Amino acid sequence: TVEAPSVDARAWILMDYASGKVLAEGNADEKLDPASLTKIMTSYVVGQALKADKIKLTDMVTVGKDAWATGNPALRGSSVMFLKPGDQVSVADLNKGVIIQSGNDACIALADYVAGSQESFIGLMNGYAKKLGLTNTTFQTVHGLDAPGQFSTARDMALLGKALIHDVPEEYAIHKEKEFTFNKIRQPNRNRLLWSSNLNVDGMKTGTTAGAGYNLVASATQGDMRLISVVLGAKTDRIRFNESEKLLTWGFRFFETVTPIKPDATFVTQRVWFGDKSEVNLGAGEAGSVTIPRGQLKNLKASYTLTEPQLTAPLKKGQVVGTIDFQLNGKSIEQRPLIVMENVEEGG
Ligand SMILES: OC[C@H]1O[C@@](CO)(O[C@H]2O[C@H](CO)[C@@H](O)[C@H](O)[C@H]2O)[C@@H](O)[C@@H]1O
Ligand SMILES: OC[C@H]1O[C@@](CO)(O[C@H]2O[C@H](CO)[C@@H](O)[C@H](O)[C@H]2O)[C@@H](O)[C@@H]1O
Repeated sequence: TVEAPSVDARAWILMDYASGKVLAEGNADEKLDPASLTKIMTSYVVGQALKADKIKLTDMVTVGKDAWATGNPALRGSSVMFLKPGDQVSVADLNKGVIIQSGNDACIALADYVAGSQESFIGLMNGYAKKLGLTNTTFQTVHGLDAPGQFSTARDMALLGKALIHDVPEEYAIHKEKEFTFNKIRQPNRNRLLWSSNLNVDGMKTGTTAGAGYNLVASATQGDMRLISVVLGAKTDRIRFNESEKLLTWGFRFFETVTPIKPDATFVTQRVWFGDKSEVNLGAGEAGSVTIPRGQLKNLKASYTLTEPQLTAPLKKGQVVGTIDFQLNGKSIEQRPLIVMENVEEGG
């Protein structure tokens, strides 16, 4: 144990990026208004579109009556690039507008361009959400402005932040940009934690709900280590940031992340029956990292248990056949799926 900090907010969570270890949490599954943190998913989808080369940063997109702070009523009052219909804008510029400025018009223009329509784009957002295991998240807009059935949780936001960083790292990299210039005016990132001297913060997204208070998804690094924090429903902007700051600081100070089973490493080699190979490598795959109190590597010990006494073909790469137990001081602290590292087909 290490005593978890008190957190002056509605919900929060602190997650290690490599291990997935939840170091601290309160109300982490309470459904709440995500607001602009919705834009994290918006950007996830745009990032996937770019990575798949379905769109390019240099592409020019035409703005529709859609994306007009005016002839779209819901845009009024909201943060905005000030696009007008007929404008020709860079994907790159819109992408930065979503990310750095949280332009709600940028959101609409890009979604129309990626998916044809807002409804199709929202379909993509909720598609990934299910894929990623965001069991308590449903999106109802491209920008995160007020809608009836729209919620997330601190836990789902962290999982989503983790996927952004992992799956579309070129899209994540834009989130640390302190400003960008559009129409000759510089637009600042409203993530004040980017300016923190006591942390290396490089993301991610701020949000401010109807009544519930102030939100932040943040991620930071320190040596080999990366943490993600979510704070939902802080009462002030200031508390929003310092609670996030103090969670992150606590996690790095007192914990380390280590990787006793590297991806693509063999943990056990086991006999297989009735296959075109007599033996097969088993490992952890990507799941091979654990977050433990500092100083405790010395005392970390890994064990395996197979779920069947004897392994039979056919086997596929990624299949689970047992259990990695991670033990600490001879007490059991984590368990992970023991996976097949190579296909082996039934003999012939
Ligand atoms: O958004 C593209 C737009 O930004 C500028 C600077 O205003 O380019 C910056 O961002 C580019 C990536 O999108 C970088 O390639 C470039 O080095 C950087 O200056 C404009 O040049 C561009 O129109
Ligand atoms: O991390 C807080 C630490 O950094 C300083 C500047 O060195 O404040 C920066 O970060 C704050 C939020 O973390 C911002 O509110 C502030 O505007 C920014 O300069 C110090 O004030 C503080 O000790």
